[PDB]
Amino acid sequence: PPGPPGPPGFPGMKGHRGFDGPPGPPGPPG
Amino acid sequence: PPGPPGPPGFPGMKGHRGFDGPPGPPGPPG
Amino acid sequence: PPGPPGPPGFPGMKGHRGFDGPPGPPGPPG
Repeated sequence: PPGPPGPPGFPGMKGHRGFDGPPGPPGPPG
Repeated sequence: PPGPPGPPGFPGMKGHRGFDGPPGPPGPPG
Repeated sequence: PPGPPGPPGFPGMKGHRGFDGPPGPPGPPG
């Protein structure tokens, strides 16, 4: 008959790098 | 008679994209 | 009669945080 289950599969690959952050806010009025 | 354990499972799915970077620092005062 | 595949691998790690955003622009002169 069939044997028992095999081992876990491989862990998934790490995801893509996040997008760069937005520009900071305008500085205060002069 | 029972055969051997089975093979590894399927890999995990790829991770999601990282978080957006933080905003940059305020610009200089005007 | 090797057995079935095992369980799915671990879900992948989330990606690296994005890089910091650029400095903001100078404030208004006014």
